[PDB]
Amino acid sequence: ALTPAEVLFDPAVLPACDHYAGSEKLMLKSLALQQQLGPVFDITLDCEDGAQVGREAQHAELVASLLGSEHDRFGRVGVRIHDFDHAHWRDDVRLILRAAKRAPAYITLPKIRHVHDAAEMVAFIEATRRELGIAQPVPVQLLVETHGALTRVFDLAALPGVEALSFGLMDFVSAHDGAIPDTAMRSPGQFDHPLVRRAKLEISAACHAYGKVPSHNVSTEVRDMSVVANDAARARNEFGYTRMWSIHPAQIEAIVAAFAPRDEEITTATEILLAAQSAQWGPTRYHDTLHDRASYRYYWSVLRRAQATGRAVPQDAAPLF
Amino acid sequence: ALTPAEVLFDPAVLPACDHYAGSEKLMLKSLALQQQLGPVFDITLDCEDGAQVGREAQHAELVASLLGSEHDRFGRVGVRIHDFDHAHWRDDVRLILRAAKRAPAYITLPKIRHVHDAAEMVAFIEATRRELGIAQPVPVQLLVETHGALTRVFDLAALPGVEALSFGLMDFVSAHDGAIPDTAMRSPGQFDHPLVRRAKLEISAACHAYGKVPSHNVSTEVRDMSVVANDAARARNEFGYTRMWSIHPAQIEAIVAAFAPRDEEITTATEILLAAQSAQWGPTRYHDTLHDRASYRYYWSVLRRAQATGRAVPQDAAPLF
Amino acid sequence: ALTPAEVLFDPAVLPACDHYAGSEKLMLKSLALQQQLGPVFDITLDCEDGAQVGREAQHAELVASLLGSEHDRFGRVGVRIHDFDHAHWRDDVRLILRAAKRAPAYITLPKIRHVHDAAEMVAFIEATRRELGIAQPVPVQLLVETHGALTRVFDLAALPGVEALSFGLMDFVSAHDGAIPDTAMRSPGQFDHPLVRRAKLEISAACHAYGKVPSHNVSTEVRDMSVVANDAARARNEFGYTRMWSIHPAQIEAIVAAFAPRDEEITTATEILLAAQSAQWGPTRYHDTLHDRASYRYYWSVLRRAQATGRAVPQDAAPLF
Ligand SMILES: [Ca+2]
Ligand SMILES: [Ca+2]
Ligand SMILES: [Ca+2]
Ligand SMILES: [Ca+2]
Ligand SMILES: [Ca+2]
Ligand SMILES: [Ca+2]
Repeated sequence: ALTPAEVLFDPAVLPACDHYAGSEKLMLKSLALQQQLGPVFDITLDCEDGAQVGREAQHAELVASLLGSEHDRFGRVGVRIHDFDHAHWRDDVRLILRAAKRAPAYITLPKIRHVHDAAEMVAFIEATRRELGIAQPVPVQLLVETHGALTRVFDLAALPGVEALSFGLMDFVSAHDGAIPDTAMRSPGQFDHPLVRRAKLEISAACHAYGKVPSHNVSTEVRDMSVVANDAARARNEFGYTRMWSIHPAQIEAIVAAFAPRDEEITTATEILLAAQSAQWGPTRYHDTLHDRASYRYYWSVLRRAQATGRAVPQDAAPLF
Repeated sequence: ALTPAEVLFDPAVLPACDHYAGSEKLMLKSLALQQQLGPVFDITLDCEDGAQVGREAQHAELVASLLGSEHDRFGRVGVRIHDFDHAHWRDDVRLILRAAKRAPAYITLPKIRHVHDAAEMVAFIEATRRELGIAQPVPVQLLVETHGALTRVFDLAALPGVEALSFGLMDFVSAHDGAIPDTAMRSPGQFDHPLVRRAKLEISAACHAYGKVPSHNVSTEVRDMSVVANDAARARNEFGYTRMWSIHPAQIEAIVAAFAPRDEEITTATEILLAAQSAQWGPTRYHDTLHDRASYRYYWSVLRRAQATGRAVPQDAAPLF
Repeated sequence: ALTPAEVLFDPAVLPACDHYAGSEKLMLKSLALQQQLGPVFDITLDCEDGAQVGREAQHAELVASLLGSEHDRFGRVGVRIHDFDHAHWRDDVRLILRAAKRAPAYITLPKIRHVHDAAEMVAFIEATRRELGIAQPVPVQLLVETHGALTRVFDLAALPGVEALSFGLMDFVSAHDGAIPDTAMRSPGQFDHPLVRRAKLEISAACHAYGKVPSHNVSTEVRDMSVVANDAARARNEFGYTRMWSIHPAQIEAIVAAFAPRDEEITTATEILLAAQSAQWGPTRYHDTLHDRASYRYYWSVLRRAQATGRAVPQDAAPLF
């Protein structure tokens, strides 16, 4: 018989939590925690908004000293540098790429205003790593947190060296100069305020269109993890994000859990697909619902991801592989 | 006095139901039903997802044999062919246009990824019908059900030989590789899931912008017609669709009814417009509400459609024509 | 220590109410009311939909006679002229600019279909005022109330001589030829109908992206001011509009109040920023919530606007200036 892989029409993957640390104490504790939990979350060593101002050179060296060190056990430690209109952004790239025992897992670019700004920064990173004789290119992630970036967000998603786009909620709200209430930086405003909801969906649609990872902003709530876990669920199940920032180690497990695979999907996919197979991939009826190749795709996507990620697939599903 | 037609600033129309049949038995039963009900719905003879795979040539000939036959009583029978990246799509066009006693009412193109893909297919259809000496061009309808089509959906709406765009809900959800839950293929998820709601509104706005018909996806619910009728109402009254696909003959009357004209609108339009006329088309007050030429347009659109479609217009409305 | 102005990353302002009058009696009463209340609202002397048809030349002269007259006390009186596809639009510009003792505060262009249409009209206004030896250029405001304008609404926001975009709700609904129910011209439909909500957010995002004023459509409700006041609140707090049209003098105070500054914001901003300052503009904790430079921006925007507009700022905030 025919397999779904050969009859059905036609994805980006990074760890689901991006944990930010902007000071040495937090970096070291995060790194230690990553060793305990394993690489279920990335760590971003932050030079920008997560850090105080004034020690820019010293800070980039601190960051560089941790990359590929004894604390970086999995190679899942990236960085965020300064913005294009900042004096130290090239110095961040040079200091960090020169001194890091291993290159950062990715470089996060904040406050992109124009498409050319991002491309130029991506290009400088490539050039620098090329001359330092670094083996592979360094992935870049872009913040979409200005008017300019949101307007051209599809152009950003399309950029070659860019693996993900992240929403900058606070900067985006602040960018409206008070026209959007600060309640939009908290939940549920950050999901329900029409302009913020609109921006999040643009970023998400753009990422999916170009096979990039849509990364959700942090929850600034540092007490109620119940809120944080709910944010992560809405980002995932309503907004189509596949990753989310963390700003406190207690957020990490709530976020990772929210993005865990739903194993409940696997038996359903198996049943539907086996039946589809028997109907020669023509339309079928399942539980008062019509299915055809357009929905089969979904369930094959579900089975494919499950088997790939070494999740339990029913023996019945064998003739689909 | 002055008529609305001469003072007011400044539409596409197809049957409101597009009934799909992908097998001979269903095609023949649909055709028979169309003869009974008259052409209140179109029929699309389906070569793609509504049909099993493997008999592609035989299937296109079956389809071609029904077009303009004794069963095709009104010329309101179209087809859906294979996609641009499929081997048999040109063969579908040639086999069907060559053998059909009368050309299809339209040709539906599934899974458009790029604007050039669609244009090229539209162009091949024109060329083929031109060489076969077919008298008029064959209208094309495009599925918007990929990332590429949604991104450039306004460019699609603008294409010259394209009369309508249809939303492919299942393919669109599947296109997100699991990021959108399968609950978004069912109601109310298919209206309330932010990314699906977003896609539907883009397609709709694009169609209206370029005078094309926005055609809504089928309800996959084949038991509860109450659900199907509600879907059709939301597609119409919230999303601005003017047509909807049917996948089961029991859906057809629910869909056709949902898109029926609201005669309640006609007396209101008459009253408002006659009063506007007397105020020399300056602003008026009607029921605690201010009206001016911007709203008069709406009510003239309502009267114009009613009189055109031979619906009952009050004798009082005479000085508006 | 360091001030927010020197560490933080990175606005258009017009009166919050745009009161329309399309007849001499209403213009004169509006002008008198503006003298009483002071310039808390603009007045637009209307030649288009707010006026009856047929006296076009006489009407433009009436309008021109009031600009800069004894009734125009503050220079906050603009006009709306006819559309690009109208015969009298150039005549409106010439008659009005030639005869007005002082130039209009702005010129509102209705029913823009294409970007070039608007640019061309903006250019004619510049040319005319230049040859009449008028000292400064006349600001233009564009109506976004057609399909063509909404599609290219970001291109419109970007136009050099354009200070604001206004949503034309009734024309926009009417533009869909009945596909959008007339209930979308009333509240809550005008906020909740998905296509109208979508259009309003596009206009708003575009204006903010290019530093223009987003101006909300009028409430056509002329009895219940409670409705009007609620409309203004949703336009402001959900949709990000900073101005709203008025069509009845009783609407004016409800609209102006809805857009009044929230003084409650000032102490919060002060507290957060003073603390940020002490942490060397690194991240801080405030009330179970994490803050960093991305949110500080918001609160600095709040303080800056308060001090500028001569509102009461706490003595504690001194080291932030
Ligand atoms: Ca940010
Ligand atoms: Ca609590
Ligand atoms: Ca489909
Ligand atoms: Ca039931
Ligand atoms: Ca209007
Ligand atoms: Ca009342």
